[PDB]
Amino acid sequence: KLNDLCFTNVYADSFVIRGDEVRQIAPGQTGKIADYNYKLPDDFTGCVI
Amino acid sequence: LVKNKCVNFNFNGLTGTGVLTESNKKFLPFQQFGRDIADTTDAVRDPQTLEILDITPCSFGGVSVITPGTNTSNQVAVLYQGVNCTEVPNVFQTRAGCLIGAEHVNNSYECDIPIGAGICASYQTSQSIIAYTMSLGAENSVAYSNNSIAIPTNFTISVTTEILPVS
Amino acid sequence: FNSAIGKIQDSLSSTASALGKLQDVVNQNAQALNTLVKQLSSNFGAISSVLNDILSRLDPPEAEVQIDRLITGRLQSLQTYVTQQLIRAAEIRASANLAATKMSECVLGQSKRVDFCGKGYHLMSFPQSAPHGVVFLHVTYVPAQEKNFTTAPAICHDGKAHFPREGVFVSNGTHWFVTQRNFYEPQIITTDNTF
Amino acid sequence: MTKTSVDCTMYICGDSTECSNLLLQYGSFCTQLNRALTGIAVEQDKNTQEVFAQVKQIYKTPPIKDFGGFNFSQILPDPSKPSKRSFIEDLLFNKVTKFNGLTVLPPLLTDEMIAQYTSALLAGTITSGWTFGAGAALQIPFAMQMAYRFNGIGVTQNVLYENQKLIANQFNSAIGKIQDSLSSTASALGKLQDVVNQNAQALNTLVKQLSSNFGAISSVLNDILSRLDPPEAEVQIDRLITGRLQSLQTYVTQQLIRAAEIRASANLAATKMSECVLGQSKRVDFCGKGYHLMSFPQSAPHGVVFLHVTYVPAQE
Amino acid sequence: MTKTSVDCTMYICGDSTECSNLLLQYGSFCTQLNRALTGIAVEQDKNTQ
Amino acid sequence: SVLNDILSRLDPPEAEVQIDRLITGRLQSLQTYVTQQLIRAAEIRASAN
Amino acid sequence: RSSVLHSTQDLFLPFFSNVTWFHAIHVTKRFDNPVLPFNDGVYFASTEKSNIIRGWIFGTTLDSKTQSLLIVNNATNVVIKVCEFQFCNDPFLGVYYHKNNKSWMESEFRVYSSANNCTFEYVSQPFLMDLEGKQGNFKNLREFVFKNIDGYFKIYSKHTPINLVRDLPQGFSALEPLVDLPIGINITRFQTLLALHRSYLTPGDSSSGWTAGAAAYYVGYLQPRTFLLKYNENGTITDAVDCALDPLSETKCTLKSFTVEKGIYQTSNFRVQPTESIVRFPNITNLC
Ligand SMILES: *[C@@H]1O[C@H](CO)[C@@H](O[C@@H]2O[C@H](CO)[C@@H](O)[C@H](O)[C@H]2NC(C)=O)[C@H](O)[C@H]1NC(C)=O
Ligand SMILES: *[C@@H]1O[C@H](CO)[C@@H](O[C@@H]2O[C@H](CO)[C@@H](O)[C@H](O)[C@H]2NC(C)=O)[C@H](O)[C@H]1NC(C)=O
Ligand SMILES: *[C@@H]1O[C@H](CO)[C@@H](O)[C@H](O)[C@H]1NC(C)=O
Ligand SMILES: *[C@@H]1O[C@H](CO)[C@@H](O)[C@H](O)[C@H]1NC(C)=O
Ligand SMILES: *[C@@H]1O[C@H](CO)[C@@H](O)[C@H](O)[C@H]1NC(C)=O
Ligand SMILES: *[C@@H]1O[C@H](CO)[C@@H](O)[C@H](O)[C@H]1NC(C)=O
Ligand SMILES: *[C@@H]1O[C@H](CO)[C@@H](O)[C@H](O)[C@H]1NC(C)=O
Repeated sequence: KLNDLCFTNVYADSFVIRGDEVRQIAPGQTGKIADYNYKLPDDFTGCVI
Repeated sequence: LVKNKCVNFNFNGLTGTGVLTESNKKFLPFQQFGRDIADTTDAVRDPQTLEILDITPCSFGGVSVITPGTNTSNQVAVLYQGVNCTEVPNVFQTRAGCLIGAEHVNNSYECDIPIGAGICASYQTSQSIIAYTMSLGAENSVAYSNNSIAIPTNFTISVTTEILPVS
Repeated sequence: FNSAIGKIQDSLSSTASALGKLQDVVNQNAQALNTLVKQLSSNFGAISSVLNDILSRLDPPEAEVQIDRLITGRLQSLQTYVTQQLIRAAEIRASANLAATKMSECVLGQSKRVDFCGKGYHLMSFPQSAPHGVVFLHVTYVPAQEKNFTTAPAICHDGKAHFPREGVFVSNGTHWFVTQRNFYEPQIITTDNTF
Repeated sequence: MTKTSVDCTMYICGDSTECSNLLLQYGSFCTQLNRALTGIAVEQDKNTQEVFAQVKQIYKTPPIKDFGGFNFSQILPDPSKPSKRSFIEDLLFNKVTKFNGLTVLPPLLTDEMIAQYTSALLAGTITSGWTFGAGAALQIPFAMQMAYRFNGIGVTQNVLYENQKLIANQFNSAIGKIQDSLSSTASALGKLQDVVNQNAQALNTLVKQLSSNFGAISSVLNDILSRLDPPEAEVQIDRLITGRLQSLQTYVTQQLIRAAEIRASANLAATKMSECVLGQSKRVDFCGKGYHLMSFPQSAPHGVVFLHVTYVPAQE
Repeated sequence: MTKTSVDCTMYICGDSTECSNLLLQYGSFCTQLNRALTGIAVEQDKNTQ
Repeated sequence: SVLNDILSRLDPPEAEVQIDRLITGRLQSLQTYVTQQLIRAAEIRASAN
Repeated sequence: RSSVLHSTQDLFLPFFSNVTWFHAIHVTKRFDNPVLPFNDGVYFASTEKSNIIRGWIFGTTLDSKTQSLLIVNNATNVVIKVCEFQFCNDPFLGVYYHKNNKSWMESEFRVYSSANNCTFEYVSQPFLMDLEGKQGNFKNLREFVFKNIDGYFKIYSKHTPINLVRDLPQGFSALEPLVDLPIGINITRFQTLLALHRSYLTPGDSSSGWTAGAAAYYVGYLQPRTFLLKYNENGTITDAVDCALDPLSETKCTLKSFTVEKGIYQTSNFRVQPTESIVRFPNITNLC
């Protein structure tokens, strides 16, 4: 439904990490990277690729 | 853009359903939307059009079916609370609502079935449901004079029944 | 009176309108109770309504979440029945309380209040039991036929006004008499009649 | 109180079909709330009939209008003015002052019609005394009726006829003051106004509930439907639906409780109409203050205003 | 009867700030309850009078 | 059953699921009490009158 | 249920629905039994006197590649076959009047080529057939309803004794279900078989030798509706009242009673539905 819906304040973020690290970049998670480098909001509403 | 016809409209990711009509309110250049007292969307500005249009929901209200009685007849008349009678798909327009299936008459009788707003419909005899303004009772004026008095010359004892549920 | 009683007996058998109020109470209670039983069948947010079916069909960790919805919904349904019932009880209590006043005011003694008991002046009332209700037969007196009569507030016989005592003056024209308001009887004016 | 109707389905699930199917699982909840309001709607119409329609026939006042020095022109209907309402009635009306699936059904009895019932009872009382409540109205001259009413309260007839000029002036004067008093402040019509405000606030509160999230992603139902997956909607919509039913349930429950108070008030009104407007009530303080000679009923928006004539002893 | 007023905030969410924010999401339920109760409390004074 | 205890023991992403249930339950208790009081108040009012 | 009224929402024939008559009677050179699209639940009513009508064929495309169902009627037993059958354009059932023995035997049972595999096979309860070619009005009326839901196939039927008029009768009788099938397969179209009444007068070939006689059948679709059903003491369904056939019908459904007392009732609240959909977006053509 992304094509149909419309939005404001679009933000694009790119970073590269190991596959073990893939799990960490998600809402409400605890990881070394996630809790010390980059942490997504609890109410975050965006796709993670 | 379609105006004054009910339509499904998606304006800048906002979805609702109502007749769209041009509105006089002065949107200060800065504001895109609009809202009412109860915080419901009332007006929007088309991005391309850049005009302000009022939004109101198309119709509402239950349809009430008036029946004389199954034993008496198999035909009924329907009253719609909301319809102005141009909106709905023998039509009589009343304050209570839009009524179909009944031919109203000037003469007034007691209200057998109440359609609301002072109009009542009852079966009459060849046979069709009729809606009319109710008359409360026969209008009779008692004579009043400085020297006139009325005293009963006979009396009748009558028994009347009152029913109440105690428990 | 004897004839009047016959009509009421005849009237009750012919139509249910007289006993409509009592009938309404029973239907509502029956309907409210019936709805509550019907609610058990509805599943608010679960695979199935039957608790046993849910238990066999799904796992113990998972089952708790599902059962909670059924419990929550049923509990709300029960609460609605109870809340609705109390309000209905209130209507009956007020109605029930009125019957007690009527019984005391009308059956036990004559009541001066107009329309508390029946229509017109109320001589007496009788109480008859009904299923979940009390039915009152009210005997009331209503004047039927009246004749217009010329009247004067007071009679000045010897330069001193005479006012009717417990009566209202009426006259054919030829002669003047004093009579009670509710029924018409003519009595020649006397010292006893007016002061 | 003004009839209020809420289609349960429209408010709770909205226009969208998905909201309806989810609501269907709940079963009787949607219907009972809709049904409960209808009972209150019908009951409100019933109250007016009981309070106002206590007369089989509509009486009319005599053209000559000789009432032994009592000026009832203000209470009685004026032909020139629209809606056949008395000056006192007009003042009262002036003082007092579908959005989203909520529809207000019009009353069965119109304002003009109610004004007529009140006029009829009032017309009957002046011409026929208390006799009209019991059976067909029998005309008695007002002075005689007044004299007879005095007898009920224990004052002899001679007092009324001898003091008729004085008694009449006080009655005319008394009527002037009530009219003057009503125009000056809204305090007199406070009880009627309170009913309208309480109902209005409940309705308004209900509308505000729709905005509340109730733990959903977003308040608007369409937004959730538009921006979420079909499987994803089982969870988000459900919180919204549960909350909305509770809001509806609270409103319906509150309305019934409010309705009962009004129902109780209507019953009191019926007794007052029966006991005071027709007949004289010996009960102390039921009608007015002091010994109660008579009562007149004037229609008000969603209410009955009673003018009571009472006898109070001035000097000792 | 004894007039009782209950603060919806104090009884439900409690002292905790987090409970206050979650309560706010529900709406005017906390407020509506207060209105009903005071009115009952106000009514009790009128009755004695 | 204690807000202080749940708040200390659990972190905000997952605290809210537990805190929500308590809030919902307590709200129900309040409404029942408030509804009960009104019915009781109505009975008292009739008695008062 | 006994002596109670139940409202059930499931696929049903809408009362007074459009009925499409299909004719295979020669009366001249008239013979038709072409393919018909099948929606959710397709109602079939057959009126047959000489049992010319005998079979139903259901399939997605009848390609012998997607599973299809064939019901063939035999005097000994109703035959239900599930199989990837390869049907010809023009299938039928053949019967001949032999002079040496007065009986009606099958002439060419080449309805299908073969069966690659069979998901399911079945034989219906035993019953018997008249097998008479004599001309006449349809002495009996037979109705079957076919619907497929949740991976099951359901057939409900009843038999009407009074021939009466050629068209379906006004009187209303409920129908019990003969069978249900475990086999679950998709279905997009259907077809009905005929008995060719081949005789000595006919040319004597498969393309031109045939004189069938009278046949008649009507096919009607089913849509979801709310139906109020009245159940008598014994438990058969004596009469049914439709929820949305007219204003009066809706009132009965709401009060759950056949007879509605004089008064005003409210049902089926109406909200106007939007004629067209409009999407308005910004004129920007930039690709982000
Ligand atoms: C008072 O009313 C009663 C009741 O209507 C009258 O009694 C009837 O009189 C007629 C004519 O004489 C009789 O045929 C009936 O049998 C009587 N009974 C009834 C019930 O009608 C009575 O005549 C009236 N007038 C009086 C007493 O003056
Ligand atoms: C319920 O069904 C039975 C049949 O199963 C009905 O009973 C019949 O009563 C009459 C009495 O003479 C006779 O026909 C038989 O004793 C019974 N039936 C038959 C078919 O012979 C009974 O009346 C039914 N109840 C209804 C229709 O309400
Ligand atoms: C609705 O009825 C009113 C009657 O006063 C009329 O003025 C109005 O034009 C009608 N609405 C339409 C045609 O949309
Ligand atoms: C009553 O009417 C008559 C009409 O002739 C009049 O003379 C008399 O003054 C009136 N009575 C009053 C005002 O008391
Ligand atoms: C009584 O009053 C008026 C005259 O004042 C007259 O029209 C009517 O016919 C009279 N009725 C009776 C029953 O005497
Ligand atoms: C008035 O009453 C007396 C009663 O004795 C009667 O003689 C007279 O005829 C009556 N007057 C009439 C009918 O005018
Ligand atoms: C009665 O009141 C009206 C309105 O104030 C006035 O016109 C009239 O003169 C008053 N008095 C009399 C005796 O008519």
